[PDB]
Amino acid sequence: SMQEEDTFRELRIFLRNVTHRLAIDKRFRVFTKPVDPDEVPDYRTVIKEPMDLSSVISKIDLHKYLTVKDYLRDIDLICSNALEYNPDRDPGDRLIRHRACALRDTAYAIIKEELDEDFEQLCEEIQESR
Ligand SMILES: CC[C@]1(C(=O)NCc2ccccc2)CCN(C)CCN1
Repeated sequence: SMQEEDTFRELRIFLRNVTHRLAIDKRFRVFTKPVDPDEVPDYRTVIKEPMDLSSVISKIDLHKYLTVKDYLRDIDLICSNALEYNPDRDPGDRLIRHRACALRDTAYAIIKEELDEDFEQLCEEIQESR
């Protein structure tokens, strides 16, 4: 229905605003663009499904996310990719792990304060109906 398309358009407006608030933070600059295979040729041999905040914006605009749950699985993949690629005790690895955990905690905290639980339940019911 038109009302169902209006529900998904509101979900996209909400997700683009959360994603842009993450992408302007200093702590998260390293997560804003894909890894340049020239600067890091090893990356795509270790990390099988790369993800970044620019790609998240592209996926919102392509109508890939019908629920906040499917958006948060891509925020989780940004975080887990950083933890797996940078696992050592050295300070550069520890700094990107701390930033990756802060990106995931920040996204979940914005969604906990600003997403109505009944709005997400409606999206999940339209998705399960299709
Ligand atoms: C220099 C580019 C910049 C940016 O806005 N890119 C757009 C963007 C928007 C949403 C998701 C990923 C990327 C400047 C803003 N910030 C300070 C730092 C991030 N990088």
